[PDB]
Amino acid sequence: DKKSARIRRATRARRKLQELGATRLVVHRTPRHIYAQVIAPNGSEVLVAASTVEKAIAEQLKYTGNKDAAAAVGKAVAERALEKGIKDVSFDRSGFQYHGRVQALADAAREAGLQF
Amino acid sequence: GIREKIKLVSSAGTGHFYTTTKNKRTKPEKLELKKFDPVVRQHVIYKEAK
Amino acid sequence: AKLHDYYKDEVVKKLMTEFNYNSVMQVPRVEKITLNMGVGEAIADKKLLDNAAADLAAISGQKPLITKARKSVAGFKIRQGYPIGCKVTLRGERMWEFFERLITIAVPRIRDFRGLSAKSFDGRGNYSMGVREQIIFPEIDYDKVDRVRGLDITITTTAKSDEEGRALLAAFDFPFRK
Amino acid sequence: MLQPKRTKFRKMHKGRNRGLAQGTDVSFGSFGLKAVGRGRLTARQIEAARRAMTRAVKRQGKIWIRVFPDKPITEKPLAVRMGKGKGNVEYWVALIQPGKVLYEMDGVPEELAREAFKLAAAKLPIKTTFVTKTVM
Amino acid sequence: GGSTRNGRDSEAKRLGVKRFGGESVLAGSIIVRQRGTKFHAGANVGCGRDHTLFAKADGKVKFEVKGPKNRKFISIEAE
RNA sequence: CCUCCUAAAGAGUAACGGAGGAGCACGAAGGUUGGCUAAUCCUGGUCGGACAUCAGGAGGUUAGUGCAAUGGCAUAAGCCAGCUUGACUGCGAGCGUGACGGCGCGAGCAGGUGCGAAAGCAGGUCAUAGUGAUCCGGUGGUUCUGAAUGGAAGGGCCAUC
RNA sequence: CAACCCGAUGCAAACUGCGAAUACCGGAGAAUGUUAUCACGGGAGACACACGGCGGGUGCUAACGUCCGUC
RNA sequence: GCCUGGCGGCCGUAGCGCGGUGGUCCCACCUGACCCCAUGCCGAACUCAGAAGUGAAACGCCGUAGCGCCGAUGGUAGUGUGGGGUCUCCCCAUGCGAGAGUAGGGAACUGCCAGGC
Ligand SMILES: [Mg+2]
Ligand SMILES: [Mg+2]
Ligand SMILES: [Mg+2]
Ligand SMILES: [Mg+2]
Ligand SMILES: [Mg+2]
Ligand SMILES: [Mg+2]
Ligand SMILES: [Mg+2]
Repeated sequence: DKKSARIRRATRARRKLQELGATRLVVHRTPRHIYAQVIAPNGSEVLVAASTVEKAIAEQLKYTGNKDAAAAVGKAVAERALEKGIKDVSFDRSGFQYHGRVQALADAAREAGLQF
Repeated sequence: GIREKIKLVSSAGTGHFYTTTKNKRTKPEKLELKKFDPVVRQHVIYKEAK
Repeated sequence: AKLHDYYKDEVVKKLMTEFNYNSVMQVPRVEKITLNMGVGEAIADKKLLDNAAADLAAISGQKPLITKARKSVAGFKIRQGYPIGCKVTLRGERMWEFFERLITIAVPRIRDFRGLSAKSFDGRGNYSMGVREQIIFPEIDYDKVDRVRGLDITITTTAKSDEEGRALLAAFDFPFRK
Repeated sequence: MLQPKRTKFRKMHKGRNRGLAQGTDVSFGSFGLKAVGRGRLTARQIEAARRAMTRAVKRQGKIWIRVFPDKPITEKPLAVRMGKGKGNVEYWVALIQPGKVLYEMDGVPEELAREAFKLAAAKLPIKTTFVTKTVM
Repeated sequence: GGSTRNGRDSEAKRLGVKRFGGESVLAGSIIVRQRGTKFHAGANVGCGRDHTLFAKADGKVKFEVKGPKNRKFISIEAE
């Protein structure tokens, strides 16, 4: 499955980051949406999460999952994850090739304040 | 054996050198590939390898 | 997308009613022609193939993919590596533009043809066929050429089964036979 | 006349039997010969027993052999000091213990068998006993 | 004949069974070759060249069994 | 010298016990980053033949590890490609293993590197064989010594044959 | 005639999808033990062991045989 | 609370097979592709810009026991200590007590965030 190969294609980093035990910024992509949540070291609880399926964000959006969309998200991710205190983390591209809408929201969260 | 021994001298005037081997036959060209000699305290090219 | 349009056009509906397909998706879609042209020998010259490749390219505009040997286990030869092929699957536009190159001016440009064997069933409308010889279709001043040629041609349709494969592909005047 | 066509290893160690077989009750024919004793079949015996066994039931009926040699067992020549590598595999033994159902008759009266095995197990070293078939 | 020869010690085995004092970096489990006879985990890992279960920061030893189809896994909890 | 068994479920162990291997290979077959995943069979397809190549299905470490055997490997240690030289230098908490000489594992520190967007990884190869103490000398470096003083020969120290 | 496969049946020191007793390592605690324990130093002798019980290789599950482990 | 997605916890009583079912919330497939990026050929995958279409496939859920899988109780095997019979094997007291097989169980369970009703 296209989704299957994807997962295993990042299971490594998604373990090495675990090995280190550092709060990571997980990003999930989809044909129509963009997701971003900051899970804790334990990987159990999530500290913050800003996505396109959220009315607030999507409201002032031309089209969800449009790079520009997958950018404002990352910033909101940082905005939130900062007021919460969570500064400096580890980015988990999670299968997707860090290059487009992911090479955004990531650096759109980098410049936003998040350190990594 | 056949795998002849080889010495990698520092490109820098320094006399420090490295040591390793190589198949004189198969690969004709002499090995060049940088390294770090304590003296200059800096990385640099290393030549000479038959 | 010439022939392509025909699909979504008169085709489909026909196949639709053919077995009242539950959805406009349960409609077996033509999925990429494949081609291949077995190199053969190669070792002998390892030259005619670079040509045979250019010949494979003659038809499908896409650049040929010189297929390398595999298992190596070959009374023939094969040393794991070594050259021995040129497949080149067919994609959308070129998939139908080519499906507008034959079944019209290639298959018809016969050599005898008294009925194309409608026997290539499998379990996915998977239909493959060998041409036995470069039909001399729009190559390049096709006269000097090289000794014979031939190749393979698979359809690999999304047909749920050859119990439908036959149906589709027929929506277009597919040679075949009674 | 009966041995493993092939063996990953030329010589089996030695070890020792530890009582209680596994192939107890009959599961093929309808009679058979049981253990009642401990020991090993020289394999050259299983045939000496099988042959005589057959020759009685004649042709009629089906015979079975739930035992097999498979175990090497070497022998060192006469004049030869100790410690010169293990000897050479001279014969092939078949480790059996109390319970192991040696053979198994089927197509024949419980008469032309009880006095066929009794005739058979008389070539064998390990004592024996006749067996019926057991329902359950 | 033509048979004899044989390697030597190469000890290899657990040298830090169950919760131990676990020094700043004891051995724990040598058993070379072993990448999976015992796996690296927790406040200990390393898994040196010869797959020697390292054992980082000092402390009790765990010895578990998790995901990837059972798998041993050696980790060390602090005392 | 290495592998398995004997070796009695920690280590360790004998025989002229049962079996095999090593005296190497590699500037990539090392490092990193991105990606990939086999054997086998079934059906269909020009020349394609039991078995080259193409399609689909089944299957799931039965493949593949540079070379023995054992353990291990999908997060692959298997396979492909880009950029590369960490096959760096000085050290090293703390350990394992040895009668000893000695061998092995090692996080982390300092200086400098390569790859990655980054966390990060890299002090050679999936690991375990692939080796020779000492002496006597050979080569290069160094202002350590230099038999009245300055030099030099010789000696020391580091690299190395 | 017979490969794979299904069912039923055995065998394995160098088979294991199972798996003890127990030995071993560590932690806690009472009692008993003339610190039995550890380290450093003065002095040694000894490196031909034999039989018996248990687990084994070798031999013929021969030997007051032979070679290991253990009491 | 029900449904979906993301990250996990446990890793087969969690898996597979079979039958059914769900859609502009979500998810997919899906449309377009000069481009960012990509094919040792291919927009298949990777990637971008997104309509129109469909739950077919995939995925999720529901049921079903055909197969995996879990699995007692009893007995059996072995074994530490003490004793005994004894030609290479057993037996008794005692503590421990399998493996397989049988009864049976079984179509996972759960935490955190988000979105829809
Ligand atoms: Mg041991
Ligand atoms: Mg190796
Ligand atoms: Mg033991
Ligand atoms: Mg002596
Ligand atoms: Mg002695
Ligand atoms: Mg002795
Ligand atoms: Mg004696």
